Order: sequence, then C-alpha cells, then structure tokens
Amino acid sequence: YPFWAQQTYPPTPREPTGRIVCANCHLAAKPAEVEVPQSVLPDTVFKAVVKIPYDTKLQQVAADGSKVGLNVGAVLMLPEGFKIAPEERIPEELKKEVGDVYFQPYKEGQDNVLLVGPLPGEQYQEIVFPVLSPNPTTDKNIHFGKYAIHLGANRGRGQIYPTGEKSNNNVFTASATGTITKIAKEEDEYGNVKYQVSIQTDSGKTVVDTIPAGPELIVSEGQAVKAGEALTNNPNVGGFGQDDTEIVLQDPNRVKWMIAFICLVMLAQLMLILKKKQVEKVQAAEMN
Amino acid sequence: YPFWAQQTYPPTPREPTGRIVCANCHLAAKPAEVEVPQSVLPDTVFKAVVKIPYDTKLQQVAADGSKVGLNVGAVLMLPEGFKIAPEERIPEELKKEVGDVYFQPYKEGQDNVLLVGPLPGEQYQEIVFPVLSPNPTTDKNIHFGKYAIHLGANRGRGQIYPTGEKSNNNVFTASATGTITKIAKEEDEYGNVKYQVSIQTDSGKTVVDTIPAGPELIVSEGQAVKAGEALTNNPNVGGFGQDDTEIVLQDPNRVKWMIAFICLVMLAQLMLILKKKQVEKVQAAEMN
Amino acid sequence: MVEPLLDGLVLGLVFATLGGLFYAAYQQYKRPNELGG
Amino acid sequence: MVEPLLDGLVLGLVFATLGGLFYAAYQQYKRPNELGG
Amino acid sequence: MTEEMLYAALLSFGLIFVGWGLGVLLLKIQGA
Amino acid sequence: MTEEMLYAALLSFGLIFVGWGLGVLLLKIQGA
Amino acid sequence: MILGAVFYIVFIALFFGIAVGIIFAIKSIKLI
Amino acid sequence: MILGAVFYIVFIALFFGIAVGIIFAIKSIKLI
Amino acid sequence: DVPDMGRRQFMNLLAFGTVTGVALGALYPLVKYFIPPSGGAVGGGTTAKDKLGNNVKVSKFLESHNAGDRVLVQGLKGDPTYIVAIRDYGINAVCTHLGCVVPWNAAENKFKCPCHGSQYDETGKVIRGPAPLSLALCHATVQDDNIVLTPWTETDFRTGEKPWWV
Amino acid sequence: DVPDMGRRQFMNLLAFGTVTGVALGALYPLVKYFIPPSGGAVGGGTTAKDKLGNNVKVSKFLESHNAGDRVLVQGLKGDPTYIVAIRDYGINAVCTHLGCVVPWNAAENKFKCPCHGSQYDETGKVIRGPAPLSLALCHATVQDDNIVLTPWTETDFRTGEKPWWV
Amino acid sequence: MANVYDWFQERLEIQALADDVTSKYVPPHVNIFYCLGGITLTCFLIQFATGFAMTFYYKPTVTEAYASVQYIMNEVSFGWLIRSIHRWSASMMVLMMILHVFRVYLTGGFKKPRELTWISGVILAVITVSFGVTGYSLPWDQVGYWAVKIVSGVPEAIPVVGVLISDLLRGGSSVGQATLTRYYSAHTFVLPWLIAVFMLLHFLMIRKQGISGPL
Amino acid sequence: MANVYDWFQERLEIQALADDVTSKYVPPHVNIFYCLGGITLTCFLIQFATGFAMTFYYKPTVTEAYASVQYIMNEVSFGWLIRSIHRWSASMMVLMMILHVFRVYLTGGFKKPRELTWISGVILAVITVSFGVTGYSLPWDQVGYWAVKIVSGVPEAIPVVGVLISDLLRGGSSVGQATLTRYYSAHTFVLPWLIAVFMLLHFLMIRKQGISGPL
Amino acid sequence: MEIDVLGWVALLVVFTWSIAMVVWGRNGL
Amino acid sequence: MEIDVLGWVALLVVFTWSIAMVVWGRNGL
Amino acid sequence: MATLKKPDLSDPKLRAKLAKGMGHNYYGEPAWPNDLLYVFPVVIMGTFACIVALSVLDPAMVGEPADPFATPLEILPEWYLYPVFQILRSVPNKLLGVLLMASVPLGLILVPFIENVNKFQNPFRRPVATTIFLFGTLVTIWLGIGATFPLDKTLTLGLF
Amino acid sequence: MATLKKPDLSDPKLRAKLAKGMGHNYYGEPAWPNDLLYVFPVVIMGTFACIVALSVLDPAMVGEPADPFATPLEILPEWYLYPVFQILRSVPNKLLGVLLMASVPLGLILVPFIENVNKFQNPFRRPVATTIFLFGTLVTIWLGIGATFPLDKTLTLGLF
Ligand code: HEM
Ligand code: HEM
Ligand code: HEM
Repeated sequence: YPFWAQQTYPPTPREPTGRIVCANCHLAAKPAEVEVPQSVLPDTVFKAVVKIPYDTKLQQVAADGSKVGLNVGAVLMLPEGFKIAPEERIPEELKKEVGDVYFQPYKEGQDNVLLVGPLPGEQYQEIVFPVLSPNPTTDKNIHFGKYAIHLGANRGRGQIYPTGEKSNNNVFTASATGTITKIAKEEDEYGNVKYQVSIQTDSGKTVVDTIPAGPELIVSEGQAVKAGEALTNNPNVGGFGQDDTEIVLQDPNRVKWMIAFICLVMLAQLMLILKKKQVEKVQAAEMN
Repeated sequence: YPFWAQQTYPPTPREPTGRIVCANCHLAAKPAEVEVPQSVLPDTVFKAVVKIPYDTKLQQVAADGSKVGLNVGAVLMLPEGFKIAPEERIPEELKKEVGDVYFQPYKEGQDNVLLVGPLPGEQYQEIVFPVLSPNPTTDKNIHFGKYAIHLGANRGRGQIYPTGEKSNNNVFTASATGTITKIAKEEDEYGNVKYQVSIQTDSGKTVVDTIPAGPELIVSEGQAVKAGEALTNNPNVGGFGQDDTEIVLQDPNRVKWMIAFICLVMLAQLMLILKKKQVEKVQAAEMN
Repeated sequence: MVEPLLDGLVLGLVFATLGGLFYAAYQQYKRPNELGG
Repeated sequence: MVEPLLDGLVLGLVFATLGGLFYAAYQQYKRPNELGG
Repeated sequence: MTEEMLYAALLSFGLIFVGWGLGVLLLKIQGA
Repeated sequence: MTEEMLYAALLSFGLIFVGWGLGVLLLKIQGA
Repeated sequence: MILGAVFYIVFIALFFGIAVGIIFAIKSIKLI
Repeated sequence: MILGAVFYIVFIALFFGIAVGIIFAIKSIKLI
Repeated sequence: DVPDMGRRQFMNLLAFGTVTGVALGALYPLVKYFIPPSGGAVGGGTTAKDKLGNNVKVSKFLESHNAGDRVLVQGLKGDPTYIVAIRDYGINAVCTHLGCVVPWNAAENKFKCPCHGSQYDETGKVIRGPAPLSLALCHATVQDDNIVLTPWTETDFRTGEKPWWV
Repeated sequence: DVPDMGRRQFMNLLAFGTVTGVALGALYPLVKYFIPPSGGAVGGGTTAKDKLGNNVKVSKFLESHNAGDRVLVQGLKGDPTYIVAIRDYGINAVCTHLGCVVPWNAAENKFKCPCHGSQYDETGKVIRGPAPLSLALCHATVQDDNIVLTPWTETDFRTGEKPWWV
Repeated sequence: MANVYDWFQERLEIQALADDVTSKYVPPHVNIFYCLGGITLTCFLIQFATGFAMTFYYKPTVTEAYASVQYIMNEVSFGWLIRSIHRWSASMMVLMMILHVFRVYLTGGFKKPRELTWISGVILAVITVSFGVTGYSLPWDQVGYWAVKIVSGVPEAIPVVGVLISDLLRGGSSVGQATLTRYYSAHTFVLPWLIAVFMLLHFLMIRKQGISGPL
Repeated sequence: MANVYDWFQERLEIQALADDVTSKYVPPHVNIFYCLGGITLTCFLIQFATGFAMTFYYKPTVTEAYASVQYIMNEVSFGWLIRSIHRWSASMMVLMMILHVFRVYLTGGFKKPRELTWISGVILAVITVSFGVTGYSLPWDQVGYWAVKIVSGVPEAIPVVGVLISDLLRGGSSVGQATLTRYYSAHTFVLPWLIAVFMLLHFLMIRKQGISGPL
Repeated sequence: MEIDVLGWVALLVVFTWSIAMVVWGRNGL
Repeated sequence: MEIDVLGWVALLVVFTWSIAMVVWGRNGL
Repeated sequence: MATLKKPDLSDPKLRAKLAKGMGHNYYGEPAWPNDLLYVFPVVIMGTFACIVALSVLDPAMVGEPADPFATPLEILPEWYLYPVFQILRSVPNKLLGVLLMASVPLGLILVPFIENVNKFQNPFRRPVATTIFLFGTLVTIWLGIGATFPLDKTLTLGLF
Repeated sequence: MATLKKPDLSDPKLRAKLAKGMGHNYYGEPAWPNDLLYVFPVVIMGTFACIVALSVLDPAMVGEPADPFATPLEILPEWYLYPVFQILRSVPNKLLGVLLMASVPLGLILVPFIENVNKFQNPFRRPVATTIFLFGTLVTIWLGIGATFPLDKTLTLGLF
C-alpha cells in the first residue's frame, strides 16, 4: 500500500539508485507506464496518464484464501513546482476522466510527489493525473527547461508486511534438508487453514513448516528435498513496475523567437538561390 | 623588544599582508637586510646573516632622559623544517662569528621562527644565524624546492609600550587649539623632569600637556598654534625594517642529472656540427 | 539515459541516406559516362 | 615579487644584443654589397 | 515515450522527399 | 639579494664573447 | 497530428508562395 | 667565484678538447 | 537581355543583406551570454559577508572581533568595506589610486594606502597620497540577524557635493 | 678524396644517434609525470572512508547506520566495499562483469548486480549472472578510532585456491 | 579607397590565391550527399564556438561541475540555449559523420589515389567519438559518472599495459577528481588540437587530389 | 621496403614538397640574431608541452588552484621540473621576443614588402603578454590574485565601454571565481588558439616573401 | 498549447525548405 | 656544497658552448 | 543550362590526372560563386537552424548528482556507442571484447587495402562489397537495438 | 669555402623579386641540410638545455594563499610589465594612463608606415630612427627600473 512506503521510508520513495521502495515488498515485476505531453506552457493544466495493465479476467489469492481480484496503486514523482490542479481549474471533460482519485502527497510540502491507491484494477487500469504546471514568471526559483518524471506502479497484494513478516502471496521454501513424513491442515476457529509439513531423518531433526492458506501445493509424500526448496508454488500474479519520462516546461517566447529566426533563415536561403539564378543567367551570356 | 611581539601577538609576528608586528610600536623606518646562500643541500649547516646598520657614533634618548646608545633585535622567519644548528654541528670558525646570541623561537614548536635581542648595536650591526637545513630524505613532509625567508630588524627604543601608552622617544602634539601661556618643568623626587605646557584663550579652555624628559623643545612663548601640532621635536634616531629572500633546499641528484643532461646536449651539439663539416667537404666536390 | 527523438532521427536519416545513395549509385549505373568518363 | 637573476639576464642580454646588432649593422656599413646587392 | 521515436523516424525520412520534390517542382516551374 | 643580478648581468653578457671567440678560434684551428 | 499537418502545409505553401512570387516579380522586372 | 671560475675553465677546456680531438681523429681518418 | 551591374548589386543587397541578419541574430545571444549575470537584480544592496563570504552574525561581531570596531567586511560589489552600537556608514577600503585595501591606523587615526603612501581620515575623505578621491560610503543598518548594506545616494556628508560614485 | 656513403652514415649514426639520446632524456620525465602518483607508497592498505571520503568512526557506525550491518564504505583503491562486533573481511561491491555496485538483498541473502542479473552469496562468491568471478575480499581490523583495510593475500577461504586478485 | 587590393597584391600575391579558388569546378556526379563532410565540419564549428563559450562558466571540479552546469542552464543569459546546442550539435556531428562515411564508401572515394584521406578520416572518427565520451562526463551527474566508471575499466583486459593505460586515463586506480581533471584536459585541450591537425590533413589531401571520380 | 617514397609520391607529390625545402638558401647577411624568431617559437613549444602537462593536475577553482599547484610541486613526478620550466620558458619567450623585435627593427626587415608580418608580430606580442598575465594568476596565491585585482580595474577609465570590458574580463564587478574561470579559459583555450592563428600568418607571410635584404 | 505545435513545425519546415532550397539551387538530387 | 657550484657552472657552460657551437657551425657572428 | 565546362581532354595535364584517378575538379560547374558563395551558406544556415530549433524544442536536462555508492538502473552510453557497448557486455571474455572493439577502426582502416583489388566506385559494379557492407550495417543496427534490451532478451531481441 | 651560390642575376624571376625587395632566399648557403638539419637542432637543444638548467638551479616557488582582505606590500607584475606599470601608477589621470599604454602597441604598428619614407635597412643610414629608437629603449629601461622604487623616489630614481 502506497501509504506503507510512507511509513517505512518517510523521507522519499526513491532510492539514490532510482529503485523506488515499493520494489521492497512487492517483488514481482509487471510493466508500468507514464504518458505526459512532450511540453507544457507555464501555469497550464495538463494530463499525466499512468498505465498499470494486467489481465483483467484474472484473480489472485486473498489474505484468508478466497480468490478476489486485485487493486492498483502508484507513486508519481513530478518535477519541483508541479502539482495537482485546483478542483476549479480542471475542465469538465477532464474532471470526468480523473474519477474519484485521492492524490496524496508523499509528505507535507512535497506536493510534486504523489501517492495514489489502492484503487480497484477493473476500472483504474490507467489513472489520470490533472496536473498544473508551475510559473517561472511568478516563482523566481522555478526555471524553464526539461525535467524528469518518475513512476512506480503496482497491482496485486505484496509479499512483505511493514512488520517484516512474510505474507501469503508468495512461495514457502523448506525449513531444512531431510525427508517428508506427515502433512496436516489445521483450521483454528479463527486462523484459517494452514497445512503443516514435517521433515526429519539423517542427523536427527524434527522441525516443522507452517504455511498459510492460499498458495498451491506441488509436493507429494515421502520425498527427500533439501532445505530451502520450492515446496509451495508461486501464487502471485501481481507485480510492480517503473517508467521514467521527461517534460519540457516551455517558455512561449523561446518558441516565438525560434520561429522568427527560422523564418529569417528560410528567407535568407531563398535570397541566395534567387541570386544564384541571376548569376546563372549572367554566365549564360559568357557562353557566347 | 622582540619578546613583546610575542606577548601582544602570540600566534605569529607576521600579518596576512606581510607587515610584521614590530612595525606597530617601532614607527621609524631604517633599512634591514638578510643574506643566505642561493642554495643548500639537505641536512647542512649554513650561515644566515642579518644586517641592521645604523650610524654607530650616534646616540638616542634614554628612558629617563640620559643619552645612551641603542640595541638591535630581529625576528627571522625561516622556512618549515629549518632551525638553529645543534651546538656540536657548528664548526669552530662559525661558532666564533655567531657570538653570545640567544636564538629564541616565537612559540613552542615554531623553531623556524626566531627572535633575537636586545643586543648592543656597537657589536651586533650584523647578526649571524647558524642554521641547519632539513632533510627530505628522513622527514617525509619536507620537500626540495625554493622557499621564502622573512626578516624584521630594529634598532633603538620604540614608541609604544605593550600597555598601550606613549613612550618618550617620539613627538608630542598639542592638546587643543589656542595660545601658549606658561611652560614649567617639574621634577618629582623620583619622576624625572617633565616640562608642562598650558593653552587657553578663545572658547574658554584650560587644558595642560605633560611631556617626558628627553625630546627637544622647538616652541617659544606666546604663540597660537592649533591642536595636534609639532610642539616637541622628534627625538627618535632608531627605526625598524624588513627584507625578504629565498633559498633553495636543493637535492644533489637533481643537480647531478641536470649536469649529465647538459653534457649529453653539448656532446650532441658537437656531433651535429662535425657532421655539417662532413657535408661541407662533400658539397665541395660538387662545386667542380 | 535513452533518447527517443534522437534515436528516431538517427534511423530515419540513416535509411533515407543509405537509400538515396544506392538510388544515386543506380541512376548512374545506367545513364552514365558522357563528357568522356 | 621581484626576481634578481632574471632581471639581470634580461639586461645582460638586452645590451649584449642591442650591441652585437649595431656591431653587425656596422661591419656591413663598410665592407658591404658584393654578390650584386 | 517511444511514439516520439517512430514519429521522428517517419518525418525525418518523409520530409526529405517532400523537400526533394518541392525542389524539383521549383525547377520545373522556373524552366530547367 | 641584488649581487645575484649584477653577477647574472655580467656573465650573461660576458659569456657570449667567450662563446663567440671560442667559436672563431674553432674556425681558425679547422681552416675556414 | 492533424493540427501540425495543417500548419506544416500552410507554412511551407506560404513560403513556396513567396518563392514563386519572387521569381516572377523578380523575373518580369528584368532582374532575371 | 674563484671555485666557479676554475670549474668553468676546466669544463669548457675539457669539451673544447674533445672538439679539437674529434676533428683530427675524425679528419686524419678520412671522415673529413 | 542581361542584368547590368546595377541589378546585380540589388540582388547582392537582398542576399548578403539578409544573411547578415541571420548572423547578427545568431550573434546576439552569444554576446549577451558572455556578459556576466548581474549581482542583485531585485534591490541595490545585499547582506554583508566575512572571510568565507558567508553571513556576518551581529552579536558574534560585537561580542568579539577586534577592539575600536574597525573590521573588514565583504560589501557592495564584493569590495572589502570597513565596519566601525555600530556606525551608520561603511567605509570602502579600496584606495582611489589603484585599488589596494587600505589598512586602518588606530594609533594615528588616518588610513594609509601602503602601495603609494596616500592617506584618509576617520571618515573616508583623503588628506594626501596620490589617491585623488575619497574612500566610498554606504548604509549599514540591521535586518533581523545580520547587516544590510545599501548603495549611498544622498550627497557626500563629508565633501559638500554629489559623490564621485553616486 | 671525398668520404663515401659508408662514412656519412657513420657520422649520421653519431649525430642523430646522440640527438635521439637527448630527446629520450627529455622525454623520460615527461612520461613519468603523466603516470599518477601512487596510492599508499608505505603499506598496502589504508583506512576506510564514508560519503565525503573522510574517516569512519567506529562507534558512530555500530551505534547507528542500518540494521544487519551491511553498509558501503570507500575501501582499497577507492572501491566501495561492504562492511558487515563486526566481520573480519569486507566484500568488494563491484560486480566482476562490468563494474556496477551490487546492492545487498537482506530478504534473499544474495547480492544482485542489477546491471545484467548476476548474483552472489553472503560471502562474495557468485552463484549466477554473467559475472564470471566472485566479489573481492579484504581484512577489516581496527586501529584505535576507525577501521584498517589491508590487501588480502592468503587463499580464498571461499573458493579453494589462489584468488583472482591476490 | 586607394585600392586595398593593390596594396595586398604587391606583397602577398592575393591574386594567385583568388585564382586557385575560381578555377575549381564541381563535376556532375556530385550530389547533395557530397555535403556530409562540410555539414559534419559545420557541426564541429558549432561545437567549437559553444564549447569555448561554456569554458567561461563550467568548473571542472567534483565539488562544482554539477552546480556550474546548473548555473549555465538557469542563470546565464541564453546559457540554456548554448548548452542545448552543444548537446544536439554533438549528436548531429557524429551522425552526419556516419552518413559521410556511407557516402564515401558507396562511392568508392577511398580508393588508391586516396587511402590516406580515408585513414585520416577514420582517426577523425575515433577523435570525434572521444569528444562525445569525455564530454558526457563533465556534468558529473549520475549518468555520466557511471558511464565513465565503466569504459574506464575496459583497458584493464589488455595484457601488459592494460592497467597502466587505465590508470593514465583516470588519473589513478579509481574514478575521482583526477578523472574529471583529465577528461576536462582531454575534452577542451587535447582533442580540439588532435582533431584540428587531422582535419587539417584530411582537408589538405582533399584539396590536393580534388573530389573522387563519377560512378 | 617496397619504397614507401613511391607510394606517397604517386598520391600526394611528396617530392614537390621536398623541393620547396631544398631550394631555399640563406643569404650571407644572415647572422645569429636571425635566430631570435625560432628561439622565441621554441620557447613557445616548450610552453605548449609543459602547459598541456599541467592541465592534467591543475584545478582552476579558488578552493583548489593553490593546493593543485602545491601538489604538482611536491607530489607529482618531475612536477617541480615541469612547473619550473613553464615559469622560466615563459620568461624567456617574452625576452627572446623582445630581442627578436630589436633584430627586426635594427635591420629594417619590417619595411614595404613586409609591414603585414610586422603588424602580425605586434599582435603576437600582445597575445604573448596576455599569456603571462593570465597565467600569473592561476596559482591564486597572494602575488597573483593581487596583480589581477589591479590590472582588472584599469579598463574602467575607458568612457563608454570601460566598465563592460572590465566586467567581461573578470566575470563580474569584483575579482573572484568567475575571474579564475575566465583567466583559465583564456590561458589554456583562447590564447593558444589566437597565438596559433597569428603565428600561422606570421610564418606564412615570412615563407612567402623570404627573409628581408642585406644592410 | 498550440504555439507548441507551431514550434515543432518550424523544425520540420526548415529541414524541408532547406533540402528544397539546396536541390533547387544546384538543380540537384 | 660545491656540487652546487658545478651546477650553476653547467648553466654557463651550455650557454657558452651553444653559442660557440652555432658560430663555429655557420662560420658565423 | 546550369553552367558547364566539359573536360578539356586536349590537355595532357588533365589527362595525367584522370590517369591517376584525379582531375575531376577541372570540369563541371564552376565551384566559386555558384556553389561556394551561394549554396554553401544555404547548407550552413540550414544545418544551424535545425540544430537551434531542436535545442529550443527539446533542450538539455540536468540529471542527478553523481553517486559513487549508487549504481543507476537505466545506464546507457549514447546511441553511437550502442553496438560497441552490446559487443562489450554480451561477450564473456573481456580481452576478446576489447579486440573486437578495437577491430572496428582497425578494420575500417584495411578497407581501402582490401577493396583495392579493383577500381570500381559504383556499388552495383561490386556486389561482394556492397553485400559485406549491407550485411555489416545490418548487424550494426542489430546490436545497437540489442543494447537497449536486457542482457538475456538481447541477441534474440525477443523473437527466437 | 662554406657553401655559396651567388644570385643568378640572369633570371628575370629573381630580378623581379629583388625589385619588390624580396628574392633573398634564392642565393646564399643552401638552407636545407646545412642549417635546417644541423644548426637548428643545435639552437633548439641549446635553448632547451639552458631553460632546464635554470629550472633545476632555480625552481619555481609557491607563495601564499591569495587574501582578499590583505594587500601585499611587495607587489610587482613581471619585469616586462614594469614600464607599463610605471606609466600606469605615476600618472594621476587614469584615462591618460590607459591611452599611453594602448599607445605602445598602436605606436609600434605605425612604425612601418612612418619609416616607409625611405627604404634604408642599416641603422647607420637612418640616424633619425636609430636615435628615436635608442631614445625610446632608454626611456623604457628607465621607467622599468623606476617601477621597483617607491612612488616618490620613482622618476628621479633618487638622483635629482
Ligand atoms: C511493505 C512495507 C510495502 C510497501 C513499502 C508498499 C508500498 C507500495 N504498495 Fe503495497 N502492499 C504490501 C507491502 C508494501 N507496499 C503488502 C504486504 C500488501 C498486501 C496487503 C494485504 O492486502 O493484505 C500490499 C498491497 C498493496 C496494494 C493492494 C493490492 C491488492 O489488490 O490487494 C497496492 C495497490 C499496493 C501498492 C503499493 C504502492 C504503489 C507502493 C508504492 C510506494 N500495495
Ligand atoms: C610594542 C608592544 C612593541 C613590540 C611588539 C616590539 C617588538 C619588537 N621590538 Fe621593541 N620596544 C618597544 C615596543 C615594542 N617592541 C618599546 C616601547 C621599546 C623601548 C623600551 C625601553 O627601552 O624603555 C622597545 C625596545 C626595543 C629594543 C631595544 C632598543 C634599545 O636599544 O633601547 C629592541 C632591540 C627592540 C626590537 C624589537 C623587535 C626586533 C621586535 C620584533 C618583534 N625593541
Ligand atoms: C565534436 C566536438 C565536441 C563534442 C562531440 C562535444 C560533446 C560534449 C558533450 C556531449 C558534452 C556533455 C554536455 C552535457 O552536459 O550534456 C560536452 C560538455 C562540455 N563541452 Fe563539449 N564537445 C565537443 C567540443 C567541445 C569543445 C571544442 C569545447 C571547448 C571549447 C567543449 C567544451 C565543453 C564544456 C566546457 C562542457 C561542460 C558543459 C556541459 O557539460 O554541458 N566541447 N561536450
């Protein structure tokens, strides 16, 4: 959950390497995308689109075991100065495509760093940020230019709780090397099913492995599989992903002059060629 | 007195400007010189000569008034690593020319910064430092190369005591603007003669100026000279001076190779000319 | 750090160039010579 | 910061040069020409 | 972010011919 | 510190002639 | 795209215009 | 000074020597 | 049926004419580029600085930094300016002759530019040397923590008329 | 009565010969000059450093600097080396493939060089990726205040034979 | 006024120089692709002007390189334009070169009379690529520092002198200040000299043998 | 082997180049003083080599310039020799130049056929003196900083553009980092280009008109 | 937000007009 | 302390031998 | 018309040049005003104008401060270094990598010595070259792209 | 003997050169091997050797860290800047200083336009020049030295 990034990594969701801390608990990797315009003018509302696709007609394991669907969520890192557009500066057309999203700032102040989710995946395969570009003209310390944008997006339950304990949307190795004896499956009048496996043989040993209700079983009975071995199966169909992009907080004048100069240049080119032609005609009289 | 520099300016006798704090109390300026060799080899005793000349058959005012002669003293600033040669590493010849001088380090540690004096001027017109050059070979943090040397030398009583009060080897202005009335000359059964002058006239006033016994008098009686005016004469025949120089703590090998290379070069030059001659003779056969 | 616009200008221009070059190699591999080689 | 050795090389060489130049201006202001000017 | 690439590729390629032809056309209309 | 100057001045000047003459002498002894 | 395309065409055409325009004006006044 | 002067003279003379030496040895062996 | 020298010069004018335009255009920004960005584009006078050009805390200065308070500060345009309860004005320490910092003589009250023996008063104004003009002046107020130095308009409260620096 | 091609070549040999000498001589020091001064000409291993390449105080590290002590330090030759009571050896964090710092995975125990998906153990030795050789090792003792890192001679107490780095 | 021409003509023979120019001709086999060289040159002249420009504000030190760049981008007048042109023009110089190499090759212009021009051109290309790589690291940002930290190790595979080489380019065992210093010296002093000598050769030969023949 | 000569001869006409050389002659009026130019040049080549050398260790920043120099002097191999040669060779370049100017003048070699060579030479001298002055301040020691702090104000006397000029050379109102940056750019990039263009001219003209006549 | 479009277009136009202008000028390819 | 003297002398000798060597070489002035 | 001056095949000097493959600037359109003075500036301004437009529309960024301790993910050299970077990472033997890289310029140096076997310019009249060229140009772009994929999905480019 | 080839005054080409003051490299000793190849290296090594010796015997120093707040006493530019520094400090009017300085190179530029009145090389055959030269050279060294004295004792040089 985006807000767990917030609790576990207070100061920022992005490590010096660019990783983004969501990768710490959500260990699968599915693809993720951000689309903004190539350029925006100062002080202008624009649309930043996060994409977080997954096979919609697909289900994941629930915490107790069921088989519900998954939610999506992202952290979007806009450049300094940028922020979510004022409710009132958002045109109807766009308000409608944004939905009931709670853009939530990583920490007080950091309004350009946005957390969002969990939101139901069936509807929010793409999430639309109404963002309002800053104004170099009134904020002396925001400058025109190209800036990075960072995104981390996730769908599906993660693998590790902030407490630090494993979840159930992953696999469970084997406690130690040896042979398998019995596999029981308790069900505490509260704590749902929890198949229990036992090892042993060779150098003593009598350890046990208790595995939550949700993952499969791809183990049989009476086999000697060493310690740390895939005896669970991988339940997880979720995953987390990153994308980066850039946007140019562009100044109209820079463009307007650039145009004027391009026009001067073409004009000047024309004049040279027209000239060449004059010379060609003049040279023609020197042929004879 | 060199040791007053020490008390008033503990950390160093030289200001960031290169001035040297002795100029603060000794306000006259007579010339001063330091001579060291252009170069010394590591770990070698050598002679640094301070010169502090003045008209030997000349006398200055004494503190009570008398007319004794003056003493000299200097602060010599050698480069890091340098220091006063061990009593035993000083050849007889030189020991004899050094005399009974107490080379005294500016502060514990700073053995390359040397204070000396007061020493009687009749004999110490030049003061000879037996100095022992450092050894880059055994002290990893002393390097061969050219280094500055700084000298401040003085002869004669100074002008201001460390307490901050005027002395008597200078001039005494006039207390305020007005006319001169009476000039008396007390003599406390201890505190020697002290001519006293009085002003007044115009806008009230009745201030008095008490001037120690030693300076002249070039004032008469009944004259209106404004405040701050030369009414004493300048007794001082002393003065303080600076000189700077450089010395190369030189490495034998650097010289020995330089020689070898110079020899290769001359050798090579010879060969080219000898060659040219061969060609000249060869060309001579092409004349006919 | 990658750079889509450039990467694209690169290929457009590479191919358009390799292309017009062969086109020119060809236009002359047919109506060639004249002037005296 | 001044520099005695250089300052000296400067003058020695300046004068020795101004000198040999005039010496050469002269040696030729007398036994000149030949070859055909 | 990669629709920029193909956009640039096509146009950089394409606009040459537009320029080329545009050039030729100028030639026709002048009388070369 | 200024005895360095005149020392350099004299020699820089002087050694030229020593070189010059030395050159000439070589010429005599070779037969030019 | 569509909006670019329009501007593009109008921009080039506009200049193409001036080109052709200038030839003749320049031609049919004995400068060419 | 005196000590320089000696070395100077000996140094030059020494090389002057080799110069002259080499001419003749080099001459009176049909290389010159 | 061939254009004369007249109409060829015309074409040239058009052609090289506009080409010059294009060059001037390109040249313009390059030129502005080399002209350094200007000190304080907001006001005319910034805060003072010490050795490292940091920020001169008011109470650490008063509390301990030389007696008869006349210390060197990094003021307007980076000129080292003496600071002398404090004093209204700072005294620019660059002598008006060639630009050496002029040390303060507590013992004689005058300033001496040691470079060529010129000297000033307790006020900046000169009394000798080859320096043909008084030390500069500037306002030394206080904003919260440190000091605030602003350029000195008014007339020289030492000279009689307009300042040479306005 | 004219020297033949034989004796002209002789003179040349002498002349251009010695001129080459002179050039080699001049060239020698210039060459040595460009070769950088060497790290620690006294011993083989220096003290460790942190972010600013300062000096890693022992008690500020232990007291507070990430749990399951596996932090990056600036070690031998400036290579960032993980430090893991402490541990004997440091683990060089440059993967043996192309030289990216390899992050530590507390959750899986393995190292992953994200550049090309190669991985190592708790010990340095590799178990996959295109990295064809284990992370480097070095002694991590303690001299008074900080840490002392010395080059690792002995045999790889992980591999079986001589180290690839000795 | 007083004919400047004659003045120069008397001394230097300004005319022989004009005549060498106005007696060259461009053969009909010469199409628009025979501009890639000039265009590559033109991109270099743009690099030279803007690169020089930046040497007035950029500071080749690990403590200030990044901020200098930031300063040039945010505070210097048209700085953003100067740096941006230097980036694009770097990219186009390399590209245009490669196109030029295509034209040379699919035109057999590197053959007998002219293998020296082609060899010198290959060196140009190595020099040109060295600019790109040294310059890439002057911002001392994350991308650039890491790129340097990699290429710089490559040389170590070479057998006897692979570590020395590496050391020479990086000013020691690892990347660091020495590296930035050396890359700066390289990018703003060494390479512009090398590239000018080899362009000088490339052009001189080209002028000496004229363009290659028609195909 | 296979005569390298012929290879080159076929393409470039290596021979026409050899012939231009071995057909020049030195007139009898030409004495040892007609070496001052070459000797001045030689001092410059020594500056170029050693100056380049130092660009590998020197750091043009107010925080590190002085220590870089100290490092070059104490820790870099033969660094002391390289810096010392750069100092002396700077001093001799200027001196030898001045002698060269004496020879040119007391030889009337700057007359009619050759006033362009003399004018270009005067510019050389201004360029050469600018090296000295910019270089003087790179150690950012007391002597050098103060020398810069003075010359840099001189321009302000000029009427309309005296302050702009000053500002351009010092990168602002006072001396500071900007100044060192600009002087560095000047000393290691601008001036070596300018001096190479004008030496190129000076030499070319000289080659075009041969030495002046006998007196 | 369409002065932006005129901007990129300016790029495409000069690149195009430039080729056009060369071809025309040297009757060329 | 007299390898120092040989040092300066080396300076004087090359400066001298060099002139000598030029003069000789070009029979000269 | 244009402007044309045919080779003067009557000049021995021109003929000797043609013989050594090399008199082609003596005939054609006159290089001076026609090209040098009128189309060269056009090409120059055009080149400059595109670059300026690109620089305004898509200016340079400032990335993040170098970190010795933190290796980017997303670290590629510029495009023209793709192939080499490809080659360099996807070849387990470092020395072989180096040599393969060095072979790119050493190779192009031999090109004129290898293809000196004949004297054909036109690539049609040299099908073997034109093929080894095209082949190489292909392989080149091939590894260029490969550099942008992950190591494994690299050669295949994710297709086989 | 040496090696001599007298002017071929029979060659019109040589004569036309001589006429415009300028054929003097067609006669003399042959420049190639005789000078270029044998005395030039001598001069080069000699020049280098002296410089190296000077550099060892008298290496460069490192002075003290620049101080914005503390003006040296003992601050002079290098020798070749003495005269100008002299002029610059001993002239109360700044602009006049600047112009006098600027006049040094602007002046030397006119020199060949002023002395073009005749065509004498030899300074003996031009006593006015040789004098204004010598005069100037003198004044020059004069202010050079003056720069090393205090402002007052400056012009006089302490003599009158
Ligand atoms: C671990 C401390 C952790 C972090 C930092 C984190 C950050 C982001 N998450 Fe998440 N998340 C878990 C851990 C962490 N997440 C765990 C464990 C779960 C499963 C909990 C449960 O449902 O019992 C979890 C869940 C989510 C979800 C809901 C997925 C679903 O459909 O069930 C989302 C959308 C999610 C996203 C993110 C994002 C984005 C993070 C970026 C900072 N996590
Ligand atoms: C003032 C505080 C002061 C200093 C710093 C100082 C330093 C050096 N001196 Fe001195 N000195 C006085 C002041 C200072 N000196 C005063 C006052 C006197 C006169 C005292 C008296 O005799 O009543 C004085 C004296 C000397 C002398 C003796 C002169 C004599 O012949 O009477 C010497 C030799 C002397 C030298 C120095 C040197 C050197 C200083 C360098 C640090 N002072
Ligand atoms: C082909 C020639 C050149 C190429 C290919 C080239 C390339 C580069 C590149 C790619 C950069 C990195 C720009 C960035 O920060 O993104 C750069 C930076 C820099 N270059 Fe060049 N360059 C060239 C010529 C020059 C020249 C001749 C100079 C000096 C006159 C120069 C001076 C600089 C400076 C000072 C920087 C640092 C400023 C900056 O990083 O943006 N360049 N160069």
